[PDB]
Parts: sequence; C-alpha cells; structure tokens
Amino acid sequence: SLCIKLLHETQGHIVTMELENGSTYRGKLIEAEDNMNCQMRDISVTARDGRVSHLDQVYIRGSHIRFLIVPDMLRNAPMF
Amino acid sequence: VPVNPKPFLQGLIGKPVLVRLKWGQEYKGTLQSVDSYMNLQLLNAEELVDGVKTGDLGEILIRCNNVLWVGEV
Amino acid sequence: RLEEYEFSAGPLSVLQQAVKNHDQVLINCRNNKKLLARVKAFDRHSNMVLENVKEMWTEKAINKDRFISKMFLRGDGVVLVVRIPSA
Amino acid sequence: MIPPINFIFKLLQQHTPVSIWLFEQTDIRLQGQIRGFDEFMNIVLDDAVQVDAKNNKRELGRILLKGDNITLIQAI
Amino acid sequence: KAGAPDLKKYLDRQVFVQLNGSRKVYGVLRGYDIFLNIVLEDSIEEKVDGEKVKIGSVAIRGNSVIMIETLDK
Amino acid sequence: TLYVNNLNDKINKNDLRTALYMLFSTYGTVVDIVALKTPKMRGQAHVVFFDPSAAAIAMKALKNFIFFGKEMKIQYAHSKSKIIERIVA
Amino acid sequence: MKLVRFLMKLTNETVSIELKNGTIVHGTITSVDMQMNTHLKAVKMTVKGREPVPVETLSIRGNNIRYYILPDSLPLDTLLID
Amino acid sequence: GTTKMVSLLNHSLNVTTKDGRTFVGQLLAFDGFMNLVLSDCQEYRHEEKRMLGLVILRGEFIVSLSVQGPPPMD
Amino acid sequence: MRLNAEFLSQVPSFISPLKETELDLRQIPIIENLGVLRDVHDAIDFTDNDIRYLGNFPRMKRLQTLLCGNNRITAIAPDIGKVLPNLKTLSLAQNHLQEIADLDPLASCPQLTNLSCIDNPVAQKQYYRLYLIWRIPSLHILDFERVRRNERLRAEEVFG
RNA sequence: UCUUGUUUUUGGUUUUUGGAAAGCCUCUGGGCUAUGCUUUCCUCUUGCUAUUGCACUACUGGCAAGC
Repeated sequence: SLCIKLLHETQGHIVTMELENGSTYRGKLIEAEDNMNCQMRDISVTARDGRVSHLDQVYIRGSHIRFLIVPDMLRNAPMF
Repeated sequence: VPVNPKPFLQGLIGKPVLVRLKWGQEYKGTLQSVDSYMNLQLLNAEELVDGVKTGDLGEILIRCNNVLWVGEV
Repeated sequence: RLEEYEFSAGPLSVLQQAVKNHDQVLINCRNNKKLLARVKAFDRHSNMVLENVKEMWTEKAINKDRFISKMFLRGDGVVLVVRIPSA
Repeated sequence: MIPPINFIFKLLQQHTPVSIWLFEQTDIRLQGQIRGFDEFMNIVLDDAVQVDAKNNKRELGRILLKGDNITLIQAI
Repeated sequence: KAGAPDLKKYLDRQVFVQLNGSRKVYGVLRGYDIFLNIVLEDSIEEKVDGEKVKIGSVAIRGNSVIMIETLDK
Repeated sequence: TLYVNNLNDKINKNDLRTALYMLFSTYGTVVDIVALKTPKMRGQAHVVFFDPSAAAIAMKALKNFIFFGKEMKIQYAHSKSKIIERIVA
Repeated sequence: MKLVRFLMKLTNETVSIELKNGTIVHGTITSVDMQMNTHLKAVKMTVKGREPVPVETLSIRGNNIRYYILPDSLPLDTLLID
Repeated sequence: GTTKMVSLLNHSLNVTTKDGRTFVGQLLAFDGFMNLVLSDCQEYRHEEKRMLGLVILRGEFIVSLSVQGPPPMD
Repeated sequence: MRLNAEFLSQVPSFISPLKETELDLRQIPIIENLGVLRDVHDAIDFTDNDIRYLGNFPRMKRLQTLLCGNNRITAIAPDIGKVLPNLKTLSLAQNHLQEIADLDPLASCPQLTNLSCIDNPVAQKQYYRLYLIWRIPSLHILDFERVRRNERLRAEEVFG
C-alpha cells in the first residue's frame, strides 16, 4: 500500500507527528515499518502544555500514532 | 502442575462464579456455557455494584470485551 | 466449520433460542443507554437487527423513552445481554 | 538472550509470587502465584490478592485475567 | 504481518520506556516480541512523585508501550 | 521575485505573509512568499509572482509604501527563486 | 454467513445514523461494503454541540457506526434471505 | 471492493477525525485501512487555522469523509 | 463573459501561498452562479474584472478571503453576512467606492478583520479612517495599518 | 477456504475544558436541578527599545506588565 511507502521514502528527512498521547514530536527519521513503528534522533517534543524537551533515541508504536507531517517534495514521488 | 484457561473454564461450568467488568461492576451467578472466546453466560445473576445489590435479572450473556475478572464463590 | 458447533451449545444459543421463541430482550449498552426490544436476527459479532425498540437513560435525573421501528445495532456497542422470557 | 514467553514459563515452575498491574488503572494492582497461561496472555493466578495505593489487601482466591488488561508482570 | 521489529540494537542496554497511564520504567533490554512485548531486568519505577523503587526482572506488555528511549548515546 | 526589507518585524509571521499576499495581489498572481523571523532574515520577505511584468509593476508602484507603519524598500532579488526554477524546467 | 450481507441490500433508503462520536446523520445510502464503510448522498449531518450542516457526499469509517435507524416500510423477512 | 474510494481520488476533501479536528486538501493515496494521504493540508480546530503540508493519517483517527470541490485540472 | 457554471469548472484551482484553497477568476461584470464552486474554497480571486457591485453570493460557509482588486465596485450589497458568515479578509484596492455611507454594509460582517479599501475615491474624504473604525469596529487591520486604541477613542468622540 | 483476540474495520470507555469545597447572581419546577462567576492546583495583548539583514522556515529581539 502507498500510504506506507511514502513514509519509508521520508526516512532521512525531518518529520513531525502527533500521538494519542497528545504531544507532537519532530526529528530526523531513521527507520520505519509496515506497522508504523519509527526510529528518530534529535527529537524536539512539544506537549499540550508547551513543554519542550530533548530525546536522543526513540522507538514508537504505530497504534499510538494519530498522523504524520511530511516534507513537500514527497508529493512528486511515484505512486505505483 | 499447570492449569490452563480453557481447562479452567471447562471445570468452572455449573458452580457459583463472580466476574467483574472493566467499569467496576461485578456479577455473581452459576455458569452454563463457555465459547472459544470465553464470552460468558450466566443464570440467576444478581448485579453487585460497589458491594451492593442493584437488580436481580436472571438469564444473562456478557460480551467478552468487558470481562476483567474470572474466579470463584 | 467449528462456527456451526457453538451456535447450538454455547452462550449465543440462548438468543437463537429466545429469538425463535419470539421473545423480548433487555440489552445493556456501552453508550450508558439500555435497549429494550424484541430481536429479529443476530450474528457472531452480536450484530443484531432489533424491532420496536425502547430506550431507558438518565440525565441532568430525567428518564426518556423513544420508539423505533427497525434498528441495526453494531455488536461493538453491546456490553451485556439479558435474555428474559415472558413465560 | 531471553524471549518474553520463556520468561513467563520460568514463573510457573518456580511458583514465584508475582504482582500484576492493570491497563488504565494505576489505583489497582494484583498478586498471586502462576499456575498456567496461554498464547493470548491469559493467566490463572492462585492465592491472588487485590492491592491498592492505600495498601488495602483484599483476598480473592484462584482467578483468571484477560491478556488485554495487563501491563507489567514483575518477580517478587 | 508480524514484522519482527528492529530492537536488535537495543539488546543488553539501558532504556527509558513510557507506557499507558503516564507511567515509565528504566531497565536492561533482554528480549522482545512480534507484538512488542518486552523483557526488562533491573527494573526501576519512576513514580509521579519521583520516588524510584527497585523491582527486578519484568515483562511489559506490547499494547501498552508508547515509546522506548536511550539514556546514554 | 522581489526582495522587501525595512518591514516592521513585530507583525507575526502568518499575518505578515497574509497582508503581503493581499497587498501584492493587485499586480498579478503571487505564487509564494518566503519570510522568516530569524535574526538574519527578520524584517524581510521574498514575494514571487507568476508574471515578470507583475514583479516590475509592483516594484515601481509600491516603492516606499507605508506598511504597518514603515515605508517598505523593494528590490529585485539577487537569485532566481527555487519555485521559479522548478516551474521553468 | 454474515449480517453485513443484508446491509448491501439496504441501498437507496434514508437513515438517521448514530456514531460512537455522538453525531446524527440524515441521508440516502448509495453503497455499503463488507467492512461497513457506507457512502451517503444528499446528507444533513449534525455534530455533538453544534448546528446542523448539509453535506452532499458523506462517507463514514464503518468502525464508528453505532446503529442504523431503518425506515418503517422495509420488509425484513425478504432481505434476511440470501 | 474500494470502487467508490478510487472515485474520490484527487478531490479536495473535508475529513473529520476522532479528536474533532478537521483536515482539508486533495487526496493522493488511499489504503485498505483507510490511511489517507492529503496534499497542502489545513486543520480547523474549533476562528482557527494552521498550515502543515503533506499529512498521512491513520485509519483509527478518521471518522468521516466529504468532498469540498471537484477534481482539479491543475 | 458571464460568470457561469462552465466558467468556474475550468478555472485554475490551487492551494495558495498562505495555505488556503483558492479559485482563480482573474471581464466578469456581475457576480453570479457561485453555487457551482460548491462552497469548496477558502479564497476567491476576482481581481482585474468589471464587477460593479459586491453582491449576488450564495450561502458560502467556507469563503474567508475575497481579493477584488482592480474592478469597478461602487456599491456593497446589504445581506452579505447572511451569505458569507465567516468573511474575514476583504481586499478592495483600486475600485470605485466614493461615499463613506457606501461602506456602511460592511458593519454587518461580524468576522471581517482585514479590510483594504486603498485607491478608492472614498479614501480622500474627510475622516474616512475614523468613520470606518467606528462603523466597522470588527476590523483590526485597515489599509495595512493596525487599528489602534487611540483611533478607536477618537472615532468614539466624533460620531458618538 | 477464511477475514470480532495487542499496529487500523466489530470500541478502553472522554476530551481553554473536567472534577472537588462554601458564598453571590440568573432561569425553570413544586428548600431541588442547570450555567457563570471567586479561591487553590496541574503563545496572545499593552508599553518600551534592539536589529537594516538576499531567502526557502517546528518557533524566533530583549525588558516590564496583562491574560
């Protein structure tokens, strides 16, 4: 499915996302999954409060993701 | 010596049993049948809410999603 | 294969028993709004087609009732079924 | 290394006392020894005890839990 | 289905997990699952107070997990 | 693309861009606006038009136009905008 | 061997749908899927705590559907047969 | 099936989510889980707006779908 | 070149630079048949046309920005809020509004926050700015200048 | 031939807001119910002034006050 391949293609770029938690995470993406796991670095979190933090490495569960936000050049990518 | 969930519910059938839900409520009553999903069935059941009887209903089935507990009275 | 086996013996048999007996049923829902009616047909997920339904639900305490002719209920919303006979 | 179901298999043989936490309820916990289990992570506890933040130790008996509600399984 | 996740690089290293109910745990990563069930040793709570209680070997459920971090690079 | 400087940097970024779009729409379609509040880039903006004649007209007619209190200074940009380069080739 | 198959017959009639979200939706049904995903035509949907707003082509993520309140003219006995 | 869903492709859509938020933009890619990909997206939390860009939503998060405008020639 | 359904259907449609859905309608004389846009746009660009009156709109709940540059607007319709409830930005640069009283219908647009009337004869009328501020208090930015408190008070004296 | 058992479609429920403690105001019914206000806990608007810089953006001056 294409909604997963687009994700894999944004590996390397910087990504924003939203979780069921309520907070949004921003950082370079290293690995993804068909599950929608993620592996990121130099993350800059921002919760409901506005509280910023730093997280060196992170793993996620897709189930916990609401939605992603992806770079702009990833709209000319091929959809097979 | 191991006691597994199917064998446990295959031996629990008939006797008095109390089972909770995810929302606090706990119902007592004897057990008639058990599906492969657990998915309980009860007869002559009295609903104990916060350790207090509310309404005697009788014949019952509970969807297997809400079941938190299974044990005995 | 094994689905045929459980409909006769298991928990779900008492609806098949009741619905064939032309029986009424009390259903406790996940919406906190109980359903009182007579059933037409059911399924393995507890997807039930109800007829002549009447709800009972508190407010801010005020109880309110409404009659509905035909109603397909998705089994997810159901949490507890009470299969009460007239006899 | 140690996989997760092989770790739980050790808790059956040793008959070790294990406290179980719930999914969306920190106020409640459980206790007891492990007789058996299955593929879907349902558990048959023996001499299980209901504990709280108040430390209100309430007894139950031999019970069974659904695998959907667990979070932590911890030795002693 | 059942994509066995990429947790090989975290094995036998310290972690800072987060779980449902805003509760979090430190531990050495022993083993992982298809569904992301985890085995942690030298498990220490991080209470809302900040009071850190030592527990030991622990099996965290997969569903619960929100995320998994690394303390030291 | 025209380069604007001497802009009141107290306006929030999204409001600045929306007023810029509004003001400059009178001369032709504005394709995009690049404006940042970094130390380096604050008080500036790049306004990109589909048509070149539109950019020239904008430049001559709005030179020193009072915008949010200050007279804006407009000039042709040094380089071609990335969006223009992609739209051309 | 599913009650879902009966809903594929249902097409064309109007229904007031309730969801887990707590909304209410009057509109004609066009198509119904095996995964419950229904598409509607000429719709008047109202959100929990807002005014009713008319939409042309509504479609719903089946997961969210609590119940269909069917019209009173529809014969059940005929539809329950394969 | 999914015959209807291909028909929506490349239309500006109004998507309500479980949170209440409503995303808007064209539809580029679609899934069996109802994962939607959307181009040039805006949320409307409610007298509010935000610009995101390319957004990939899950199936869990989505509630309803509704066409804003016809398919663009651009 | 009537503004027709057919005209609207072949019109450039895109996401603009401020991230809104905009329809490009840049010699229309009369605003009509907007029904066919189906309320799918956040912005509508009517610049460089020959429209005389800002009127004739269907109920359009989406429409938040109206760019109406270089037309011949000499009058504003009276029921505008009833067809455009969330109208937040109105750009009327280089049109034909001549009397302060002709700007009166804008008082009924409750969400109107960005208003531009430059290059209109009305601009040179004595007290034009204060008149707009008192009669259309919902405006926060007028002619790309911040409506300030002191102007509001001054407009409260005159016209009180 | 199957498709309700942890990452989507047969639900773990719900999102300035919610809950708790007395007082005041308004509405309804014959001292009850609902709402707001008042106390505690968990970027925006005023002034002022800094920066004149050729870009592709989580965000973007600093100081004081208000929320």
